[PDB]
Amino acid sequence: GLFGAIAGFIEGGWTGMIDGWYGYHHQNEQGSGYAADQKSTQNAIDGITSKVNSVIEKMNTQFTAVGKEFNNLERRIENLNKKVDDGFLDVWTYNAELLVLLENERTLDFHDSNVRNLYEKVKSQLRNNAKEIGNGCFEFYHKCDDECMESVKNGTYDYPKYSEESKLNREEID
Amino acid sequence: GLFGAIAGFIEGGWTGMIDGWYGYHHQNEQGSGYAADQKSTQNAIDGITSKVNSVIEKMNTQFTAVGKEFNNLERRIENLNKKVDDGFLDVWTYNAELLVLLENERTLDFHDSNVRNLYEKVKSQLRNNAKEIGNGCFEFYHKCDDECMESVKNGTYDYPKYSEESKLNREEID
Amino acid sequence: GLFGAIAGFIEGGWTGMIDGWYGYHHQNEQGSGYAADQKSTQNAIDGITSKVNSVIEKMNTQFTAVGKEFNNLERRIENLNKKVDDGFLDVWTYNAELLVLLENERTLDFHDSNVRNLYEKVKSQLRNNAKEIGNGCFEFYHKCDDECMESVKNGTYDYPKYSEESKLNREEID
Amino acid sequence: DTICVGYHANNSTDTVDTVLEKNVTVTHSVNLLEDSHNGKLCSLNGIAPLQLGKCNVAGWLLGNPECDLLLTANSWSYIIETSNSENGTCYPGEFIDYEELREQLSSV
Amino acid sequence: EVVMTQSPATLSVSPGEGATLSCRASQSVNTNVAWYQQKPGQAPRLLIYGASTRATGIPARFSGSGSGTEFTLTISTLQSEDFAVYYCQQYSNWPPITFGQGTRLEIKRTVAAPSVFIFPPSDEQLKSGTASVVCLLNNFYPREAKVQWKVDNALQSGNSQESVTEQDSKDSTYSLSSTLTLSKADYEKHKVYACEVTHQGLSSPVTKSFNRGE
Amino acid sequence: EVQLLESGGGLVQPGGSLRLSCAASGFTFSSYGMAWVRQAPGKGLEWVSFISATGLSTYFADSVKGRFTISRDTTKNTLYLQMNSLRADDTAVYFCARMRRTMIAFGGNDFWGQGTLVTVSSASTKGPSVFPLAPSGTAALGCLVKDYFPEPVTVSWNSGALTSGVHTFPAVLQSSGLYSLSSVVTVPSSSLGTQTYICNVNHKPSNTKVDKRVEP
Ligand SMILES: *[C@@H]1O[C@H](CO)[C@@H](O[C@@H]2O[C@H](CO)[C@@H](O[C@@H]3O[C@H](CO[C@H]4O[C@H](CO)[C@@H](O)[C@H](O)[C@@H]4O)[C@@H](O)[C@H](O[C@H]4O[C@H](CO)[C@@H](O)[C@H](O)[C@@H]4O)[C@@H]3O)[C@H](O)[C@H]2NC(C)=O)[C@H](O)[C@H]1NC(C)=O
Ligand SMILES: *[C@@H]1O[C@H](CO[C@@H]2O[C@@H](C)[C@@H](O)[C@@H](O)[C@@H]2O)[C@@H](O[C@@H]2O[C@H](CO)[C@@H](O[C@@H]3O[C@H](CO)[C@@H](O)[C@H](O)[C@@H]3O)[C@H](O)[C@H]2NC(C)=O)[C@H](O)[C@H]1NC(C)=O
Ligand SMILES: *[C@@H]1O[C@H](CO)[C@@H](O[C@@H]2O[C@H](CO)[C@@H](O[C@@H]3O[C@H](CO)[C@@H](O)[C@H](O)[C@@H]3O)[C@H](O)[C@H]2NC(C)=O)[C@H](O)[C@H]1NC(C)=O
Ligand SMILES: *[C@@H]1O[C@H](CO)[C@@H](O[C@@H]2O[C@H](CO)[C@@H](O[C@@H]3O[C@H](CO)[C@@H](O)[C@H](O)[C@@H]3O)[C@H](O)[C@H]2NC(C)=O)[C@H](O)[C@H]1NC(C)=O
Ligand SMILES: *[C@@H]1O[C@H](CO)[C@@H](O[C@@H]2O[C@H](CO)[C@@H](O[C@@H]3O[C@H](CO)[C@@H](O)[C@H](O)[C@@H]3O)[C@H](O)[C@H]2NC(C)=O)[C@H](O)[C@H]1NC(C)=O
Ligand SMILES: *[C@@H]1O[C@H](CO)[C@@H](O[C@@H]2O[C@H](CO)[C@@H](O)[C@H](O)[C@H]2NC(C)=O)[C@H](O)[C@H]1NC(C)=O
Repeated sequence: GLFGAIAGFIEGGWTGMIDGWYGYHHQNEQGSGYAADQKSTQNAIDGITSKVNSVIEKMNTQFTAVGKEFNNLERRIENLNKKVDDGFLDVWTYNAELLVLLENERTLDFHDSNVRNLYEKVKSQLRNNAKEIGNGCFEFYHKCDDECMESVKNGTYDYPKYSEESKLNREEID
Repeated sequence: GLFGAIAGFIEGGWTGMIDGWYGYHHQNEQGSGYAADQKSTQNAIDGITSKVNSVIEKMNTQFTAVGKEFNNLERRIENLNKKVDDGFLDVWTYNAELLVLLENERTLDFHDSNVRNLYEKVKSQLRNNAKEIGNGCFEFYHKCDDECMESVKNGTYDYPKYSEESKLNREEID
Repeated sequence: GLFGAIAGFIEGGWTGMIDGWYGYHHQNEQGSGYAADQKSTQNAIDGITSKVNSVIEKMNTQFTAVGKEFNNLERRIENLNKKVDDGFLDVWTYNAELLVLLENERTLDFHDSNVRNLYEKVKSQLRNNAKEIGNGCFEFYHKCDDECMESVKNGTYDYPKYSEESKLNREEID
Repeated sequence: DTICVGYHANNSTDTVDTVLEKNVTVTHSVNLLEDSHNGKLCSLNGIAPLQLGKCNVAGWLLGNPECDLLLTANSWSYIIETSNSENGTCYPGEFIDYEELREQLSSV
Repeated sequence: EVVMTQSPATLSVSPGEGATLSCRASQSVNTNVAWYQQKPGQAPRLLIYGASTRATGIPARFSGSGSGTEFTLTISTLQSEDFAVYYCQQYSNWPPITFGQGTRLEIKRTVAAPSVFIFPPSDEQLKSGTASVVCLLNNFYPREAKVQWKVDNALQSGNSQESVTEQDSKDSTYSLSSTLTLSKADYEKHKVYACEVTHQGLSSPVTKSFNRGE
Repeated sequence: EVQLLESGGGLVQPGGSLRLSCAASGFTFSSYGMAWVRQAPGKGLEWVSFISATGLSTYFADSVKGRFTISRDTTKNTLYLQMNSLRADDTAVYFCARMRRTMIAFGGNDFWGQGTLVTVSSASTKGPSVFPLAPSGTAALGCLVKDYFPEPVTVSWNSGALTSGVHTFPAVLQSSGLYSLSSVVTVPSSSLGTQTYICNVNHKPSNTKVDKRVEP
């Protein structure tokens, strides 16, 4: 089913982001953002590549298939031949169309799941000092620079370095 | 998979609700509830209608299929004919039953996803002033009337109108 | 899609747990843990058993299929016979491989969903007095013994028994 | 004052099979399998069929004299034989290529 | 506001019988109706909730039925303790929670005639300036009785008070009193007063009469 | 076992104020909604007020808006209802009751209190007056009790030596603001010779005992 991220609680995509599928957008003391997340997008590329190659290699190529000939006293066999060809053609066209239609919902839900998990990870490693504000943004009670940005990105945040100082600012706003 | 809402953290359904699939139940100063959510249920109706029409239009109708006749020296061709008919019949009955069995889990998980997303939306636009209490209910520290009920329903809540007053009552209970 | 629990926010599995698929690990005043959750694992066993039996009973057994013979002036019918046999064989081998490949993602996502729901239940019945710490662990501001352990396990926690006392300890740490 | 969030319920009793479960009670459903038929034999697109009655196709084309009723018939949609169609060839012998003639006859 | 209404107002029944009671709503409540009984001078108790499910610790002779706008309580047998007052409550669309109006439940026995008596006042009341005249009915069935207060063959109004006893455990008949309370002036003014009684058991309305100072 | 005790009643001047209290014992008090329901004397039930389980939701009846407040204390397990600026038509018996579930469709009130009485009027505690009710040519006789404010009185006969045909009517509020009732006894018509009747009236609020013999 729909996991709720793409065109969900997160609004439309980012045109300005180029080198990936899933990324961040940061505004510390000296810049704006648009950096991609090269870890998760590589797993997505691997999954999709394996999927397409699997769908290609399940379908065998056909060899030579040439029509046959019958005279006017072999109408019965000729109708049988036509029945066999039309039956197999209907079966294969059904299989092809149905396979593509199901595979498309599978892949769109796969991307949706990736975005939701990439959001939950960032939320989980910023437990207290964040104050999420809407459509997947956070806001750092403490002060952050480029190093803590990369520290968030990699997945190594070390929360107890900042845990006291944030607390002060939180009690300032409350 | 199972998204966890229907017969999950939310208990059984509402018999008293009529005009939709997903709705609300409110108890402000002057009434009880059971109003439907006409936005999401319309998307569900559109999806299911397109699904059923797609499943109908993938199956081609058959034209005239009449049995054939053979004498006592054409047993070999007769067995071949019977083999062709039984083979195609087995293939089509397999495809029909398997298509229905997979489509049923797909549609039940689709409804389950819709209920979970409709819960997450209401939670997200009532960040501080709610105090959720169980099986998908909220409880408004501030005071609400019919206008803020519709304000929740449409998706236009304007939280900073109430954000201070709620805070007072919250500190009363703590 | 991937629900995010198995090899996600929860790390690798437990070798020391034997009698189930989903379970707990508790450290009260007088012991360590590894007790299974016999309610949810039974539903998983029922679902998987029904799935395998359904996949078995959709495939009909075949009866006797013996090759035929043709002389040197019936090459045309012989090629037709070979075409019929090879066509049906290709159709069935396609159906078998494709059915197994889709069923495998279905079952792995089913297990992943079960783990996520089993986590959300425990979180929901420990609303205030828990302080979750990472990879699916909680930590009880109040004091717990074996009886409140089973009280958590069954799904009967009665939070207002402890709600005041926990509060005291919480304000001690803050 | 509260909002709760929930979903529809009913009093329907129709069941649906699924992979992980059998006999699931659903609220709304749709059938995709026809069972009913009349006991009649009507006409395709307003052209009557041709009932041979107690006569065979061989008896009809040769003009077996007990098949004297269907002597003026010249148009149809499909041909109906019965389980009592036995009047075929009165003088004994062998109609050669009878089946090929029945296959040619299914396109006229 | 959903408005409830019970019917009938008073149901008389003999022991060893059943009874039926109707509660009707102005709008459509779904199934959210409960019933209660109340003894005289007691707290109410829960009988039947959701219009079908009997409460815990209830004997099985009680039955509840209905949906939509009309609901029915049905009692199979009686053992002389079930004669109480019965209330119906909706909880579909509150606030404000609305109750019914109650239907008392009486014992039915043989129709008996009223014994009618009169009491002129004492003279020390006129020494205080009070006039308290007491018209009395003892030991009558059924409930409905009619009292007509006449002064020199002219009907009075606004100056009479009445009171009714309970249903006695032995004879199951009632007792009524009415009182004329006035000053010295009227009881000194006219001479001939009367109270006349009309009751179902009575063949004729019975008049009790008196004079001034008698 | 679940019980609800309640107190705070009594006669109060019009325009006054009260604070009724209902103490609960036998359940977890902080996980059920509570309600107050009153009953006028000789009329049906009427809902007054409601407080939710968490204490974030309070509702009142429409006739009593702004004059009544309600609160709860978890530590004492006690429900309080504060009444301000009363009227004459608030004279009722008040009950504290418990919601059976915790949803909106709560499903009836399973446990009830036992009722405290509240009378709002402007009168003084006054002793009653007793007048004999005399037979002219009839077989019945009695005593008439008039003009006492507080409830109740008790009328006995021959100090308990007369338990036949004794009818004591329920009291009625007369328009002045006092109470009056009667007590009658039927005997044989010819029992006026030697038989001696004494009606004994006891008024516990004003504490007045009146002994009265009835005869023509
Ligand atoms: C259209 O189709 C009908 C039905 O097939 C044909 O009518 C049949 O004609 C055949 C040949 O005449 C009949 O078969 C033979 O009938 C002989 C007479 O049987 C008598 O007793 C039976 C009792 O049931 C009666 O029904 C019948 O009327 C007779 O009174 C049998 O004796 C034959 O049996 C065998 O033994 C003799 C021995 O000499 C041999 O000669 C025979 O070859 C055979 O081995 C045989 O049964 C048949 O009964 C008729 N059926 C009906 C329903 O009438 C029409 O003839 C056909 N149209 C044309 C153009 O012929
Ligand atoms: C799904 O349900 C159908 C119908 O049964 C209905 O639902 C059940 C869960 C119960 O509540 C039933 O009371 C209810 O009617 C099942 O179909 C049939 O069930 C019966 C047993 O009830 C099977 O036994 C047969 O019973 C008939 C008489 O009704 C006999 O003539 C047969 O010889 C045999 O004893 C029956 O095979 C089965 N199928 C049919 C077409 O009747 C169905 O079994 C159930 N799904 C499962 C789990 O299999
Ligand atoms: C993920 O991000 C962390 C940053 O938190 C990376 O660790 C960091 O590695 C860089 C290398 O440029 C360090 O910067 C420089 O290190 C050198 C050597 O000590 C020093 O001389 C420079 O002045 C500068 O500090 C950076 O300090 C270090 N992290 C810390 C502790 O700040 C990490 O490599 C990234 N990758 C992963 C998977 O962690
Ligand atoms: C979703 O709900 C909002 C309510 O928050 C709707 O906006 C509201 O529109 C109604 C129309 O009835 C307004 O009510 C009335 O407006 C008229 C015109 O000003 C006024 O004269 C009446 O006294 C009454 O106010 C309502 O005020 C307005 N919202 C506000 C600001 O209160 C909205 O239309 C609904 N739909 C969507 C998609 O928003
Ligand atoms: C789920 O767990 C609860 C525990 O919260 C189970 O209820 C418990 O049942 C056990 C039975 O051993 C009780 O323990 C013993 O009860 C006996 C009888 O009263 C007593 O004599 C012993 O001293 C001991 O207390 C246990 O007390 C009781 N729960 C409570 C209130 O503590 C429950 O059965 C489990 N199953 C389910 C589905 O609830
Ligand atoms: C389940 O409920 C529906 C109503 O929602 C019932 O339908 C009613 O059926 C009766 C008899 O056919 C009609 O008179 C009513 O008009 C129907 N109601 C409506 C609103 O259309 C249905 O009968 C119920 N259960 C079943 C399956 O019998």
